[PDB]
Amino acid sequence: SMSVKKPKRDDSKDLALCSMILTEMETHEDAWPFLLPVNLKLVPGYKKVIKKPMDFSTIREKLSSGQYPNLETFALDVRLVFDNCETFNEDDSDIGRAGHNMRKYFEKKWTDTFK
Repeated sequence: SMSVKKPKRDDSKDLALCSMILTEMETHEDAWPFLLPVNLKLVPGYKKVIKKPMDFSTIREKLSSGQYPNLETFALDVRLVFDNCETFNEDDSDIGRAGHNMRKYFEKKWTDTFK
C-alpha cells in the first residue's frame, strides 16, 4: 500500500532475458507456423475467428520497441500465439503438435529463467 512495499526484485535484466528466450523460440525447428503473422487474406476464417493474432516476429518488434511494460505482458503474448494455435488447429495436425511442443518449450525456459 502507500509507503509499504515488498523488497525490490531486480528487473534490469528482464528485457535481455526475454530477448534470449524469444531467440531460442525463433530458432526451434517447430517454430515455422509461428514466425510470421498468419496471412489474413489467404487463410479463410482466421480474421473472424482469431480476435487477437500474434506471432514471434510481432513479439520481437514489440519487444525491441519498448512496447512490453513488464515480463508478464511478454509471456501473455507468447501464450496468445499458442492459444490461437489451439483455437484454429486440430491437436492431431503438424501445426497443432508444433503448438503444443513450443508451449512446453517456452514454459520450461520461462520457469528456469525467472522462477
